[PDB]
Parts: sequence; C-alpha cells; structure tokens
Amino acid sequence: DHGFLVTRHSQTIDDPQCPSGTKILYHGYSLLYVQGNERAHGQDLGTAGSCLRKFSTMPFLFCNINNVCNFASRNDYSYWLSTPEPMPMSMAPITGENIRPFISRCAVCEAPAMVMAVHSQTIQIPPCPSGWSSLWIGYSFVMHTSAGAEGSGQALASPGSCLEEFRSAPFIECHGRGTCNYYANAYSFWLATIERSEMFKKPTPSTLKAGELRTHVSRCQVCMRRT
Amino acid sequence: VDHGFLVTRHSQTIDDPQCPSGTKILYHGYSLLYVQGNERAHGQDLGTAGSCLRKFSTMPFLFCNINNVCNFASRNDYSYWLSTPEPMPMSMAPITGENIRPFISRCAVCEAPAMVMAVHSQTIQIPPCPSGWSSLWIGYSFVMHTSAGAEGSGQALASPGSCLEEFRSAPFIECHGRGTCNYYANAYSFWLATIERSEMFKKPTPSTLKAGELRTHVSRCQVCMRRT
Amino acid sequence: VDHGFLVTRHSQTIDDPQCPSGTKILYHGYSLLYVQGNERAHGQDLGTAGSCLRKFSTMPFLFCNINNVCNFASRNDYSYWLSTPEPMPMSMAPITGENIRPFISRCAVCEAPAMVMAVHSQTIQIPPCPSGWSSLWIGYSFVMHTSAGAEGSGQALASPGSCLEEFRSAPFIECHGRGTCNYYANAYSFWLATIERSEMFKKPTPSTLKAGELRTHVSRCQVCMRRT
Amino acid sequence: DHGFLVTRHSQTIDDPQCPSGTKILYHGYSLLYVQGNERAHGQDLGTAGSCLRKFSTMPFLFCNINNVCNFASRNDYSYWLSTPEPMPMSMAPITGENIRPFISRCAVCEAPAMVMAVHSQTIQIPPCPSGWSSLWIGYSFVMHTSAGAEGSGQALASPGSCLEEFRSAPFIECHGRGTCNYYANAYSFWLATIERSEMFKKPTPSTLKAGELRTHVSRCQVCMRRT
Amino acid sequence: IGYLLVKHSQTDQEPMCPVGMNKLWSGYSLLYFEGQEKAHNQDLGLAGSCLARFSTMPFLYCNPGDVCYYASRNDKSYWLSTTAPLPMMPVAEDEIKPYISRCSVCEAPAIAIAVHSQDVSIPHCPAGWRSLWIGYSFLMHTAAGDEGGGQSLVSPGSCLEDFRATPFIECNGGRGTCHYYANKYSFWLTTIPEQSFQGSPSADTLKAGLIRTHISRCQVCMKNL
Amino acid sequence: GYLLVKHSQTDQEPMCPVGMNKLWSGYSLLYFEGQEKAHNQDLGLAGSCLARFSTMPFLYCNPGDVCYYASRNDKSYWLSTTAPLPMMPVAEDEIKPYISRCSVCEAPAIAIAVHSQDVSIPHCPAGWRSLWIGYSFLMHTAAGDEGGGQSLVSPGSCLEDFRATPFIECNGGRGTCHYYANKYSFWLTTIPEQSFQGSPSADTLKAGLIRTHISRCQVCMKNL
Repeated sequence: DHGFLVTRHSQTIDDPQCPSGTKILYHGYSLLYVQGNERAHGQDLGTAGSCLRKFSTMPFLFCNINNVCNFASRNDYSYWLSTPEPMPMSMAPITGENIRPFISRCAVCEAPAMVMAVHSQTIQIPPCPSGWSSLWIGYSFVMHTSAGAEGSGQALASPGSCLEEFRSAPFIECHGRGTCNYYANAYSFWLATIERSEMFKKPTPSTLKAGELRTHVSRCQVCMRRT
Repeated sequence: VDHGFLVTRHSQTIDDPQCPSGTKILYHGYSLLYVQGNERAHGQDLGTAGSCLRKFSTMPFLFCNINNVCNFASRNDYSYWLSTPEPMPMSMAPITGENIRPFISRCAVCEAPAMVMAVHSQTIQIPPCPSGWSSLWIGYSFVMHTSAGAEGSGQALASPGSCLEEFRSAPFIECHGRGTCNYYANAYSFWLATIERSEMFKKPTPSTLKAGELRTHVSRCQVCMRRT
Repeated sequence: VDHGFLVTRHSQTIDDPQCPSGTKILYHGYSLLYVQGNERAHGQDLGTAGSCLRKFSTMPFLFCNINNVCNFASRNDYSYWLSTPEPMPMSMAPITGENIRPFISRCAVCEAPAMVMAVHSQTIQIPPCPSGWSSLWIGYSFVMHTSAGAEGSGQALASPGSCLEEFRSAPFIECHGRGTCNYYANAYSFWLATIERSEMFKKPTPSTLKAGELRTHVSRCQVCMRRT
Repeated sequence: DHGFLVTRHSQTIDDPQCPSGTKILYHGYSLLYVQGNERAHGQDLGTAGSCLRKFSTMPFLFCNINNVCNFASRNDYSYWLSTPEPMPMSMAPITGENIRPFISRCAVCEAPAMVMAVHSQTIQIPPCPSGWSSLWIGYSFVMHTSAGAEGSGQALASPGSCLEEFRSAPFIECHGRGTCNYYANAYSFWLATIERSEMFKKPTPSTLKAGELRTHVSRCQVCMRRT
Repeated sequence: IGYLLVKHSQTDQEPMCPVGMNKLWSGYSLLYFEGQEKAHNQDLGLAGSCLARFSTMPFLYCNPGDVCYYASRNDKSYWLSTTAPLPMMPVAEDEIKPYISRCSVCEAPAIAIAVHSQDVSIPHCPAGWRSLWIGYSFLMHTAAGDEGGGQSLVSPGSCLEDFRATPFIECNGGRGTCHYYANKYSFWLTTIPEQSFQGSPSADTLKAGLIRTHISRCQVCMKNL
Repeated sequence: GYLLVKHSQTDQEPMCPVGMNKLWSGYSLLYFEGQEKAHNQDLGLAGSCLARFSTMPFLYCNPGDVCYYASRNDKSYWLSTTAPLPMMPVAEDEIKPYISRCSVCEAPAIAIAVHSQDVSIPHCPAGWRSLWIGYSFLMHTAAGDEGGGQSLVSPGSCLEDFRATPFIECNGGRGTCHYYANKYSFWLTTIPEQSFQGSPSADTLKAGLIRTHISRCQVCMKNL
C-alpha cells in the first residue's frame, strides 16, 4: 500500500461506507466548490479535498496586501453536495442548524491500489478495465454552475465524476452570511447517452421531465486495480 | 506489483495511437479537450483517461435544474476535441454530421507499471528522462488554450498531456450543440517557449513567427516512465 | 421649437404600442433587449430607439475578422428580445421559426416636444411627475437582467426604459443563432425594490415572493415629459 | 441658441469635416475603448468621449486603497478606430511614431438640434425619420471584442453605430508598454441584412470573404432634427 | 426644456442646485448594482445615479418560475464615496451615512457636457458655453472580481471635483454593511506632456502628493442661451 | 516514482527529504495568464516547478499559422519569497530575491495533505509520517477575477509559511514583477465548533491576530 486514497459521498446525512477492500481514514462533509472574490475553485469529488471534517457556510477567509484578513464580511460562497432533503416549501434561505439535514456526508478511505472511473455514455454500465474490479456504479457527473454562472467540474477519469445517486439538483449554495438555498440557476451537467449512430449526426435536442431524466444520463463505474 | 498507473496517449489523427512500449492497452476513444456549458469551460487533462471518451458527439453532455427538468442540445453550448491534420474546407464554413469524422483525434488509455510524467526542456532540444526513467514519447510543450469567450483550460506541466507529439498551430477543433464544428481565428494554443538560462531574468525579446518557423521557439518535452 | 427628443415605448405584446399623448410616432419595430457575441453581452437601453429594430431575427448580427472573413449565424451566439404574455409551450422545448412570432414584443419610436424621463418611487406607490412635467405612462422599475453565462445589461434609472408598463417575472426571451428561442431558469430580471425611508440604513429584511405577490416589493415608476 | 454635439470619425489619418449645419469644436483621435484590470469600458463612438485631443497607448492610470497610483506598469489596453493603413508585413507590434498612421481622427461639432441613427437591416439606406435630415450614411456597427474577449458596443440610436466606412478590422489594439497591433481575435460585429421572409425563419449560415462582406451588412443613416 | 444636471457632492451633504434650476430631488450617489456578479452601472452624469432612498440592497430579482427574491442571496451595491477617511473595518447601518456621497438632480435650461485636457492645464469650455465646475478626469473603476464600470467622458459624471484614490464604497446587500476593500481601483485619464501624440509611456508609481499633477483635468460646461 | 514537490518560499532551492532523489530544482510557478484567462499549476505537482524562469515563459499560436512570443499583454504569477514587499515593480535581476524556489523529489510513496480547520495540527493518518507542517492555502485571485486554487489533498495546499500576499505578478513584456493591491490569498479558517459551524461571525484580522484563525495542515507520506 503506497498511500492511495478513495473518497466516497453518500449524498445523504449518513456517512457512506468505504468500498470493499479499502479502510476508513475519516468522515466529513461533501464540499463541491467555493467562490471567493467571484472566482470559483472546486475540490475534485474523487479527492479527499472534497471531504472536510468541519462544515461552515464560510470555511475560508482572505488576506490583502496590507496584511489584513477579512472573514465573512463580503459576499463569497461555499457549495456542498446535498441530500434528498426537500427544499423548504417557503423557498426561503436556510440557516444555522437547519442547514445540517441538507449536507451530504463523505468518507475518505485508504486503498491498496489506484482507482479510476470509466463512463459508458449509454444507459448500460461500462465494464471495469482489464485487471480492475468494481467499487461502485453511478452516473456521469461532469460540471456545474451556480451564482454568477461560476462553477467547476470533475476529472472524468476520477471517481468524483461518478455519483452514485443521480440528482437533478446535486448541490446546495451557501453564503458567508450563513444562509444556504437552492437557486433556479444551479445547473448540473452530466454526460449524455449517445447511440453509435448519433455520434456523427446532429444531436437531437430533447427537454426531459421528472421520471425520464435518469434514463438519459451516461452511466459509470468506479474501479480499483487488483493486486 | 502493478498499482494501476495510467497514461493516455492521443494520436492527433483518425487512427488509434499505440500504447507506448512497456505499457498495456486498456481501451481507445476520442480525444476530448474541454466542454463549455452555460458559458463556462471545464477541461480534461490530456494525460488522463478523462480526455479519452468512448463516444464522440458535438454535444456530449446535458444539463438539469432544481425543477427536475433536463435539457440536451437545447441551448448554446460547446465541446472541443483534439483534431487531426484534416484541412479546413475551402468554404471555411462549419462542418457537420459525417463530415466531422475525419477531424476528430483518437486516443488510447494505457496502464503503466510505474509512474509516468512529462519533462520539458524549455529549449529546442529534447529533455532527457530522469536517471532511471525510460522514454514513452517525445513532443512539444502544450500548456493551455482558449477559444470562444476566451474561455479554455490547460495541462499540468508534469502530465503526459502537456507533451503533444505533433505540433499543430490549431491542435483542437470547436464544436457546438447544434451539430457544427469549425476552426476559429481566436482558437489560441499556448506552448512553453524556449528560454535561454542567461535570459531568465532579462526582459523577453518579442518574436513573431510564421508558417515554417513556428516551432523555433517551442519548448520540447519527453514523457517518461520509471523503470521496473 | 422641437429639438428632436425621442422616447421609445414597448408594448410587451405583438401589437404596436401607441406613442403617448403629446408625442409623435416616427416608426415601429421589434423590442431588442441585448445581444451576446463571442460570449459578451451588449445591450440597448429600452428607452432609446436602439432597442427598436425594424426587423426581427434570432441572429440580427454577424462578425468579421482581420482576415476579411465574416461569419453569419456560424458560431454560438444569442439575441434577447422583450417578450409577450404568450405562454411557454407545454413541452418547454425551444421555439423555432414562425412559432417565435407570438413571443416577440413590439415598440414605437416617438418624438417628444420636450425632454422625457422616468422617476421611481421605491415604494408600491406611483411616483408623481416633477412639477411642470406631464405623464406619459406608469410602470414598474426595471433595472437590469442576466441570462446565459450570467451576462446581461441594464437600464439607466432616469431613462423611460427603466419603467416597464407590464410587470413580468420573465420580461424577455432568449434566442440563438441556430434559430431557437426559449425561456431559461437563469433568465433573471432585476427590479428596484420597495425601500421604507426609516429602513434605508438598516440591514435589509429578506423576502421570498411567489406567484400573486411578486409585485408587493417592486418599486413603481412614471415616465414624464416637460410641459412646454 | 441650443447646442448639441455630434461626433464624426474619419477612419483615416485626416480630420473629418463637420457635417452640414454643424460647427467644429475640436479634432482628436478616435478612442474605441480601454481595458483596465481586465475590464473593458468603451466610449460610445457617437459621443465626444470617443474623441480625445491626445493619443497614447496608455491614456489612463489607476489608483489603489493605499493612495498609490500606477501608470503603465501593468498589462492594460487602449483600443482606437483605425485607418486603411496596411498591417505591417512582419505582423510584429507597432511602436512610437510608427503608430500614428494607424489611428483614426475625429471631429466634435456643435449642432443646432439632436441627432440619431436609423438602421435598415437591408442593403438599402434607411430614410431619415419624419422631420429629420441626413448628416451621413454608413454601416451598422454593433459591438466588438478583442483581448480576453472583452469589448464594448454602440447604442444603435447613436451615430456611433453608423460608421461611414465598413472595415473588417475597424480598430487596433494597443498596450501600456507602447505596442499596438491587429490580432486575429479582434472581432467586429455588424447588424446583418434580413429579408422580410427571413425574420421568422431559421437564419441561413454564411461565411463571407473579401469582396462580398460589405454587401451583407446593414446600412444606416445619421440624421439631425430640422429646426 | 428639461435637461437634467446631476451633481454629486462627495460629502454627506446634498449639493445645492445652481440658482434658477429647480431641484427635482436629492438622493444618494449610486455607482452600480452587482446582481449575479454582473455589474450594472448608472452614469454619474445622469439622474439615474441619484437614488432618493439608500439601501445596501436597493433591488430584487425574479426568474421565469414566478419567484422573486429580495435580499435573499449574495448581491451588492456600490456608491460614490465621501472624502471621509477610510474606516478600518466594515461600517453598519447608521455608521454608513457619513460614507455615502449625496447628489441633487437639477432641472437645467441647456445641456451640460464635460471636457478633458489630458494635461495639467484646465481645458477651456467651448465658445458660447460657461463653466459649472472644474475637476479631475474620472474614467472607470473595478472592485470585486473583474466587475466595475466607467464614465462617459462627455458626461459631467467623468468630472469629479475631488480626486480620491478610492472614490467609492462597497455594500454587502444582505449584511447591511459597507466597506472599502483593497481590490478597489479607480482609473483616471492621465496628463500627457506631449502636444497630442504620446510615445511609449514611461511606467511610474505615484505616491501621495505626487499624484494630482498626473491626473487629467476637466470642466463641466453648459451652453449659454 | 511518486514526485514530492517542495516550495521553499525563499530564494534558496529546498533540499529533498532523506532517501528521495532530486530530479530538478526550479522556480515556483503558480499560474500563467494568457488572454486574461488563468491556467494554474498545482503547487503539489512537478509542473509547478519550472526549471527556467522568465516573466514570459510561454507563447501562443492561432489557426492562421502565426505564433507570438511576448508580443501582446500576457502575464505569469509565481509563488513569493517571504521577502518584504517592494514599493515599486522590480526588473530583471532585481526579481530574483522575490521568486520562491522549488525542488522535485522522487519519492517511494505518495504524499498527501491533511487539514484540521482548527488551531490544532491535524494528525497524519495511521501509518503515515509527517514531512512538514503548515497553513491551509486554498486559493488566490489577482488581476480581474482570474486566479486559481490548490487541491486540499495535495501538498500544494500546505504552505510552511503563511504570507498575506504569497505570490507575485510578472508583466510578461516589460520583464518586471510587482505586488498589486488587488492580490488576495484565501485560507481555510479555524472553526471552534467540533464539526458544524453556525452563522459565521464576520471579523477583520490584523497583523499578529491572523495566524490563530488559519487552519493548520501536515503533509504526510505513507510509511513502507
């Protein structure tokens, strides 16, 4: 074991279990990205950087050239993978302890070998490469945008691009003020399913609704090299 | 004692590139450079398997909102792919459908027995691999790129993705959700330049290069893998 | 003693709006809000004739480069137009061709004998016109908007363009060079809010409004012209 | 004895003459826009702000919170309407006195009444509105982008949106270090010609080359109210 | 006929309109709003830049789903500043007042324009126009991100009577606080020694006391009838 | 062949840990800005250690077969030394003392960074040893809204020396570098709560009262 890590996100309030063959290092909250001074910076979901031991709507501060730092006084953001918790009927911002049920949990685990994701770009599960075994299957998550159309994405070779639960709204937006909410411009981008005959043909536009979303999203598998 | 190291190679042609000696082929695909959704670019490092997709499409993704509605090829988004030597049509108008096939580069995802990295010389000379490391391929130091809206992405300088085997002033093509692809005047490719040690801390000497002399200021690189 | 003052009015319907009393009609057109080319938005103040074009098109512009090549509808650009009350199709999919017609607002460019301006109340009450000025129309305080890529533009607060006669949560529609138009979840319209004098220097009280109560916090305005 | 201003750009090294019925106030150089700290800010070509008495590749400076200002030390830009002067065969940046032949001249004139532009969106000249007379005719110039895809545009009701000479490359890019040049990403956007039958029809894409550009660009007329 | 002359005091006192010009209203000097991290500016020379009622969050926004949010996200407002010494920490509610410039919108008989010398000398008003005030050539500004805006050089808004390295303040919409952050920049036209064409500019750093001599001057002029 | 990258934050190249062979030393590259678009190098990866410095280490080309080197308005950003900030831009040789140096070391196992989000130093996981302790460096911004950030599991997010302005900006064509007022460094905060923080209490921290509010980290390497 040369020090390989695998990060998993439950997308629920419950800690996820480490996949077969790996050992738990720690559990935390699923950080998707932050936005400071209007610049988004993400933490790849397949890396430990997306799993923070402590949650905060404003987990960072900034410092200037006069050697003065400011904490939460401005208008910065933090974004976290969320749970199935329904968005409040009032649709008003969520604060304090009421935020907890909306934040996804994660586990960082030590693995005996390298891990990677493969995507089928079809409704079927792509097989793990020659010599690699399955850790989990999911849906191909590519990138996202939210406030100011800023955002970040996942490395398609990383387990972070393979979420186990498809969610039309996989993340929640939080502000330094201490509020969090789901906003209409919170966009999640997923790889689409493509038939062999559609590759070199004009894509056929489609607008999908509740009940027919998940079936048009590329599937993926997270695999670990056998040793 | 194989831990699962991976190296992705791009042919920059319509033929599949071979995995380099000492490595094992896992699968092949099409060379994805980056995508742009809702005007934001998100790239895939060319040295990783994420830049090698099994299926091509001018619109390889869709987007969804909190209202449980997803839209596919129903706005104004982009996909960018490494391209081949295929010349731009004389009309210079967008390419569509089957006509796109000749333009898209292929890639191979290969498993290496040891860690793989790129080294750059910052000169026109090929940098040697570190002592104890063997050569997978040599190329040109490719670091970042921009296109529509000056959006783009880049490569990690120690990733094999920063070492393109074939220098091209236009190494990638721009495609749109509507099904078109083309080369545009603002598709800029950035490469590490040749820097003389004596001039490291001197004001750079500006240089304008034209066809035939483009590579005279492009840094070279070699992709290497640890022996045994 | 007419110096050439102009005021543009938008019906926000498919019928031409009438020039307000005291003004003379010059011509009519379609309500252009802004365009986005190479990912950059450029708007036209709704109070000016620039927001009133004689011809509609999902792609009203083309672009040219230093190589003497121009491209029309050959990339991924946008046009935005004030819209009508026409409901979004049940499919919620992009509208094309003739089906777009019912969605585009009309406008009138009118000549006024004197200077025309908008005044805002910052309350739910209609602000009175300055002493010596007469009323052209009343409306809601529309200040800016954003859509794709969070790009957009806005209105000058003393321009008649900042005073829309019909409040709409989606006052504009997004069109693309490929010929499609649609409403998107991130098409945001910003309005001046109601502010109580006593609360000017107090932390604002957050408010979430739903259908039926949207205008409860929208500032009102009146467009006025100097009586001569 | 009211006075309104009308600004005209020769798009050549020669000062333009004031249109009929207006009087000269001053001549200058045609500033299109500036870009400071990566933000573009234009001066509408129909306003005096686009006519500067003095030319400089860096006509401004910036100041910080420590009450310290910096002049030309960073990487800011200035853009100017240009002349027909051919871009140097070397394609290398132009400096110092060699820049002059590339900069368009302008005139700011006092007019007896308001001025405006009308656009036909056809190859024919749109007539001046009822009660207004012609000052000049041109081509419908809408917006532009250059370095970093930043740019600015013109008010379509303003004379600035009606350039008398169509130019595929109507402006040149200059830097604080003192260099100017034409770059491949310098894009000019013009209103296109639209037939009545094409308005509510999918636009027909076209790529136009030398000799067929000007004929696909909307025409315009700058008019002044009669008094 | 109705021309509107707008004046910003750059102090916490509303400016008095010139005699004969009725004051339509007075307010607070609004520079720009930032919604969804996109700046939308008001021309300082136009009446829209003089908002009667201040608020750290003077606007709200809605989307096509028929939902509007007031002060329920992370937006901001920027205002022209007074010449008051800069605070060390953000100011809240009533402590904001002394930092917001005031303005007045005056009904004028003729149009007002600004002229710039790009020289240490004061530029002359054109023949037949009288001076209303003299100032410094204020061109543009940037703050959070690459957002900001700028003034029209023919607009009185580009001619500020008082030069200030940080002429505006940032208000956090939801917190109801305002402050001056280190990333704020003001841009001004420079004075150019040459008669009309400057050579490669010579880079320089100007410190307190050696600044104003390098800032272009301007005059706001109004047509004499 | 794991590569351990170390940035000294001084003008001296760092020494590789015992047993690790040095592949090369260079200058601490944070990011390039071409066409006002930042492209960053992860400080924990070897690409952030460039053997040869230059205010303009790259060039660009377009499809018309034209390439321009130092012929426009691009920039480069480098990790800074802990040297006092200059009052005016520095040129050519005067730049040297401001550029952090780095070394790329061939390591036997992978290195990771762990963060406490607390004043306390976080433990390396069981079976991993500490290579160094530092402060949680998260992201940065400079000109415009451009900038970048570090991966929190990468050693690049753990700087041994906290610096309010940890990097410098170099004007490609002028061959000068300087620290401008719009530069910002962002760091993970220390959170008093055990794991879930309530509405954050805004604060302004001045010299001497800062470091106590910056999250700490350790860079750890798997023991073989």
